Amino acid sequence: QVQLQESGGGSAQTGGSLRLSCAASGFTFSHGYMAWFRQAPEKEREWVACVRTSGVSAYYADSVLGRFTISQDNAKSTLYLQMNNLKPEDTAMYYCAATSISCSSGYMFWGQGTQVTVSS
Amino acid sequence: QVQLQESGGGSAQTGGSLRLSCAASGFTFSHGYMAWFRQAPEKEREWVACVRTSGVSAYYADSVLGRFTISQDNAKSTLYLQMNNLKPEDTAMYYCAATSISCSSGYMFWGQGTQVTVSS
Amino acid sequence: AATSRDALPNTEASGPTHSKEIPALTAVETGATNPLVPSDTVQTRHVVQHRSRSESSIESFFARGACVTIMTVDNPASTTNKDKLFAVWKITYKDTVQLRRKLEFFTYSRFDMELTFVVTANFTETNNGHALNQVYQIMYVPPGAPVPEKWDDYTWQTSSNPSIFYTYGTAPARISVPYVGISNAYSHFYDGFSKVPLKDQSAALGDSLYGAASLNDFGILAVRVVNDHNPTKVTSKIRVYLKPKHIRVWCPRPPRAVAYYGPGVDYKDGTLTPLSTKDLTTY
Amino acid sequence: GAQVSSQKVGAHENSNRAYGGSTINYTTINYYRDSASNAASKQDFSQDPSKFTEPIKDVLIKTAPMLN
Amino acid sequence: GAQVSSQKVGAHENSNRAYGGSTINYTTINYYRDSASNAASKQDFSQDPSKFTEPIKDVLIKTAPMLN
Amino acid sequence: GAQVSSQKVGAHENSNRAYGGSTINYTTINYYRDSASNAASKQDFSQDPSKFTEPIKDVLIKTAPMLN
Amino acid sequence: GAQVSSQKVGAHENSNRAYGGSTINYTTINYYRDSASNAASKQDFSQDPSKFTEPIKDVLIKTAPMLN
Amino acid sequence: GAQVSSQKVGAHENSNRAYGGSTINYTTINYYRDSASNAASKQDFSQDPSKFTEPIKDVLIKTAPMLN
Amino acid sequence: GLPVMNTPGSNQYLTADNFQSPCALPEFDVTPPIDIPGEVKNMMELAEIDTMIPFDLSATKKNTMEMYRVRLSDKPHTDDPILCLSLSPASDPRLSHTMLGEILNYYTHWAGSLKFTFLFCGSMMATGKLLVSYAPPGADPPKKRKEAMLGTHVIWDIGLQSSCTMVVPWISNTTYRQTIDDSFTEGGYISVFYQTRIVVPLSTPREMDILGFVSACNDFSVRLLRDTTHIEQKA
Amino acid sequence: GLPVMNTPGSNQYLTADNFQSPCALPEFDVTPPIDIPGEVKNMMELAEIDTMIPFDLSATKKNTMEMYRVRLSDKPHTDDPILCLSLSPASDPRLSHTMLGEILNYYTHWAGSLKFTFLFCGSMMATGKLLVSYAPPGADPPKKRKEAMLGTHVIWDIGLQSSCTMVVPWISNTTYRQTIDDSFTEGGYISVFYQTRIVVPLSTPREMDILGFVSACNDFSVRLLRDTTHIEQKA
Amino acid sequence: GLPVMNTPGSNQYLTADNFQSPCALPEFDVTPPIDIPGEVKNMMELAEIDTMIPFDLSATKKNTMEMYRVRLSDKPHTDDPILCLSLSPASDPRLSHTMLGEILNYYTHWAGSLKFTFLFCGSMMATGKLLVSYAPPGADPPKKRKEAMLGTHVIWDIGLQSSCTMVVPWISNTTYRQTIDDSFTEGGYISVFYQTRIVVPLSTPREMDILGFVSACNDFSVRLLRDTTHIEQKA
Ligand SMILES: CCCCCCCCCCCCCCCC(=O)O
Repeated sequence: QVQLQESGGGSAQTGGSLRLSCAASGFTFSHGYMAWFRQAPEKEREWVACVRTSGVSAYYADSVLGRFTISQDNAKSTLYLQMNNLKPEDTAMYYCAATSISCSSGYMFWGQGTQVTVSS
Repeated sequence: QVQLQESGGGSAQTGGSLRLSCAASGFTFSHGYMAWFRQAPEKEREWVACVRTSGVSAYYADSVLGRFTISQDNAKSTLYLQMNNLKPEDTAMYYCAATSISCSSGYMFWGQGTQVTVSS
Repeated sequence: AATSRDALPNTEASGPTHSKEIPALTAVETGATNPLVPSDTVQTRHVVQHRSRSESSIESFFARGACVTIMTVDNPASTTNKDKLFAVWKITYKDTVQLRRKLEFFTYSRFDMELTFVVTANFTETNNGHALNQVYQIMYVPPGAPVPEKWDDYTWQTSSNPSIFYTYGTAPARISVPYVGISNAYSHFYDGFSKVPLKDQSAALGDSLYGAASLNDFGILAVRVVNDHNPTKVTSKIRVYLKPKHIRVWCPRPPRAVAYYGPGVDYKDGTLTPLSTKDLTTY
Repeated sequence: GAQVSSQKVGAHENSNRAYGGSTINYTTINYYRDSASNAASKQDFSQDPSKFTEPIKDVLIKTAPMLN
Repeated sequence: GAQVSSQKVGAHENSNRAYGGSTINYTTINYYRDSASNAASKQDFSQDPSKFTEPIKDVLIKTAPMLN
Repeated sequence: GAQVSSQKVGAHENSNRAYGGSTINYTTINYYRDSASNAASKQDFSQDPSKFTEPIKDVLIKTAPMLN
Repeated sequence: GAQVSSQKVGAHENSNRAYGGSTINYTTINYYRDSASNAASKQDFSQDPSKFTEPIKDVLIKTAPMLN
Repeated sequence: GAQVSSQKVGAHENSNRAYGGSTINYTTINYYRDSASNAASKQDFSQDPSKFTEPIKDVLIKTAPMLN
Repeated sequence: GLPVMNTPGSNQYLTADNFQSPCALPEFDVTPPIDIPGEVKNMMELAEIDTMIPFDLSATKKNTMEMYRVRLSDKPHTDDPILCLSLSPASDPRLSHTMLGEILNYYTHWAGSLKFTFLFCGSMMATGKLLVSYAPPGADPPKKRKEAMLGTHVIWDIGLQSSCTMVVPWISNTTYRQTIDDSFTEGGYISVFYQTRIVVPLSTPREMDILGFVSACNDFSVRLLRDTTHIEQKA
Repeated sequence: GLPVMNTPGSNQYLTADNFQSPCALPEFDVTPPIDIPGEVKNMMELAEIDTMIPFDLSATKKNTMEMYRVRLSDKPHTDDPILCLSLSPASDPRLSHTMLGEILNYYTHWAGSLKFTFLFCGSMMATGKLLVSYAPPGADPPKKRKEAMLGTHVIWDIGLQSSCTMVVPWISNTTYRQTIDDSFTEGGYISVFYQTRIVVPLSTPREMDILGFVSACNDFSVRLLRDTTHIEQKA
Repeated sequence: GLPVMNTPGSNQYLTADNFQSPCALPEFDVTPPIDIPGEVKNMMELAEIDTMIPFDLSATKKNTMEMYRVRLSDKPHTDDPILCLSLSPASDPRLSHTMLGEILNYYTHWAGSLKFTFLFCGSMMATGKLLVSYAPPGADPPKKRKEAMLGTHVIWDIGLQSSCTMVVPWISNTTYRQTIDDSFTEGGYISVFYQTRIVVPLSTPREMDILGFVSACNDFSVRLLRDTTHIEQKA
């Protein structure tokens, strides 16, 4: 019952910013990673970004570089995805995939996801 | 405890109309049919009409053709038997035989029945 | 003589080749699968094979118990308006998804059937009342036998029916039922109708279902709380777990790709999409 | 009328004077008259998949041209 | 003093190296001194129904005229 | 060290290929060291009641006059 | 590897065709590997109390004068 | 197919006519087909620690000078 | 004590179990049985005995002595049936009350061959030829001799031997038929038609009766014991 | 009664236990089975049968008939891939839906060798030479024939024999691979590149299709039975 | 069913029981093990391996690399100790952290003989003669060579063979000693004193180090398994 629940909406104009959050529970054995994934309207699910357990050491996807910011608050047991400069390519669904990981690919817990739409 | 309980009475004058209902419960595994049967005062039990599971595809008995109307309301989990042009041959007991079926003959659940009388 | 727990054929050391023999070339028009092994196409060393197919045997593949149905019954207060809930379930593996799909890997089967009964009870109304440990009868009503209409009617005498009185709190209930099929194999799929629509007969008289044999194939189970009315309401859930033992099967069939819809083979719209998006030149 | 069958030893205990070594067996005795009641033996046969792999009338020889 | 009896195999498991094949038996040992206590054997005889079908004094020969 | 004893069959089941016929026996094995603990055998002797019926010094011959 | 031992019969039941008579025995089979786990046998030896009664160097002969 | 193994007697009961003496054994019979299910035998081997103590290529002779 | 592990099912009571249990009256001197004539070993034995079939179950003839009598006459020859009957021994009102059916009502499945026997009960002087026919299912139940004659049948001549027997040979898709009305396990049709007609001389009763019997055959069997509906206890 | 001691686990119900239990219908006459053609004894048997692979799973080609067709052409020779595929039979969308994968979806671990078979489906007059290659993991997945040619491969010539088979020899660090996407148990890469090119004469369809099949080999096995995700029951 | 009687202990779970139980994955194909070098069969085997002793556990030397070094010098001869050590392998801070002690920390009782080995680590040109001595308990722990020399000891000469070994012969009142500090099961005293002195020529480091090792002997054993204190989990 590691409950991963996304939030943040998705209905901004082209160029703005949104704050994608994710409430985590159950037993997230800290050590490993915590991340974000997008499926897109009509493409394959793609990796967005991954942040380390509690460590603020992270990476970003080539496509999203610098325009997306993924952090965390292990006190609040949450992870955040600030997204500046939203665009017509960023229009998609976003998922908080934060469990196990060890890298940027392995998982045992996903969320229900939320849709984002950058209109214009 | 698939409770089949008929209603609708039976004491009309010759030529009128009655609404024969049947409350259904338990677990009616939709798929199959739901129907009506009459025993008559002194004859063999005879098939009246059968309606499909949820589908409004049905048939009628040669004797009753067009003068009887069998429908359903799976929201209310009920089946209905409107009967126009009641006659001295229609005077009989009616039964809601709605279970299994698959056709117009097989059953595992009947009701207690109700009597109809077309007097004149 | 080649058993389930046998070591698999070894890998033979084969060297370089330049001959008129062609393991590599075939023709899948013949319907036949080209039967090769690594050595046929690449140079290999000798390998003493250790792995066995042990677990993949038909018997082992079904060696698990599986939840077929959840039957709900209750024991309300004597003064109550509603009747004491006693369930009747038509015995079939197709009410749940898991076990069904596994059984659908083939066209026909034979198996002695094991059923397990996991009962679980609780109160419902906010009150501190008491209910003494409850008993539960599970009566198997074979096709045609009198189905109980009341929770306390004659039918529960079970002079010929096979029943199991389960006392709550003890280990789950279990009974063995052999291959009880009317055919020489159980039929997972039956492409046909029970009736034949004759011409000298009305369409209604000759109509039946598609894929059905006998509406009542195995019978119904009937479960009731044996203990009488108690001032505080107690609901119960009996979970049935089936483990097909001594199983044989015939003619494999492609596994179900889209979610089940009804007892048939039919598929609902909005579920006709099983494979996801993947680009042809993307690993 | 006990049924003694051998087990396929997996994890070998540091023994060959009780366990690990000298073939480990197990006993089974049926308790009911009905065949249905018995425990699942698991000592089943395997077979040639050719009845599915090569459903052809004329034998398949991998080394030669399929269609000759 | 165990009683070993054979079972009439119905659904044959894919075995003949434990189950399915080599005749399946079952053991039974009475636990009480009273005959009443025993479990019902089920290994009972059948018989000729003629004692009911043909209660006639002179043998019935199907091929000939009944009343001769 | 099992004790196998025979039973006095009462209601004969329609069998002579398991029950009814071929002498029915029962097994018993003591579980304690104390004789007291054992189950009551029931295989007891009977005797002549004459020690009570005819407590006379000179033998009683029914056919002759009692007092001679 | 059963251990069959005999019992010292006390109250004799009216039998010598099952109980009372023909020596009553009992079976025992250990269930654990540890000696500690076993049931107490009770088949123990007795001994001469002289090691306490006559702790003297020169043998005690009851019939003669103690101090000679 | 019972497994009878001997026990290493520790505290000897005052017996040699049941316990204490004549070698104490224990029975074991596996109840499952899987090797995993068995009870841990405990009848394991020991070995030479030299594979750790003397990981040297040329044999160690305690009586002579180590480095020669 | 010997280490044990309790398995699923323990403490449960199966009404069809077959276990040993303690005796209430140890050492009870049972009185020996005696050779009481007519001993039965199997239910089927009773099934093979012929039993009279209540054919004509009209509202005015049902539940009376008239139900077993099928009245024939000296009316001119026609091709219309005298009696129709569906092979569903345990579910057809007519058969369901005969010994066979009753025994059958305690089982879920039946199989084997059946045999019907018809007894003529007219005056010696009455002659005739009837046709009793069993048509396997899957088609139009015959209504004219023309069709019935195409199936399995026996052409019976009324004479010195008063009884005729037509066997219904076990022909079915499944190895066992349901003991209830079912299409998938349907049985077919038994029919009786006038082959010629009934002829009687003067001063002779122009109408008489025929009695029907049914019985299983040596090859018949029943399985999967069940509770019957032919009896109940209301409250 | 025999002294006993109840051990840990008693009264618990394992869904994977294998115990004896009482029978509901004692003495049930089981109908004998018959020789029904095509009997299966093991799941792997089905795994060795070739099954068509839905390679091109584009949003416009997925879930249709077009997914199994990999279209080639007569365009000049390049070194760019026709199709790429990762060896993870049970987790790669493409393989995961073939017989192999499905069976594989019921187990936690798989091992053995696999074999891919490619069927050309162009006109008789169309010729060519393709290269199908399996590169073990641990490096850069090839994107040019140059690299792919350095691994395990078969150079296929299109001709009278229409089908070609390349075996993927079981080369893995562990004795068994996870049935899920995992780095530690990665499988490598399957690739197909034009060896020469496709050549067709005049009045000939310049583009055609190739169909792919996959099947396990005699040495393949699966272990640790598990529940699949390729199906579910929402409420 | 066979009459039984449940005895004391049934249903209880001993963490040290050894019973049979049902298997979760029936027929699991276990992968065979391979000859992995260095296999261990018993804990004692590890105990016989020499391990470096952190002798000097001063607040400034504890928990560092300096703890294992016992520094000697070329100072004139005295009768004062270089190092003292009490034989309580599992309770004395110094020994308690060596392999021996650790294994010993999992048992309640230990027995057998022990052997200490001292490695000189000075320059080749440095010579000397030391005296390592084990005095059984029950008296005044020596503080001068004079006393120590009265017990069990080895007079070691520093030379080409750099390592010296003194065995502590198992001399104890009880057959097994407690693995904790206890008077009743006391062990005695291990001491090292300068026999002569350390002599070094010119241009030579006047002070150097000696390293100590400890190991059990073939006759050593441990009993009554227990939980260790050398580790814990706070919350
Ligand atoms: C106490 C229970 C006794 C008898 C229970 C009878 C239920 C049998 C269910 C068997 C399911 C086999 C499904 C195969 C379908 C087929 O035959 O076509």
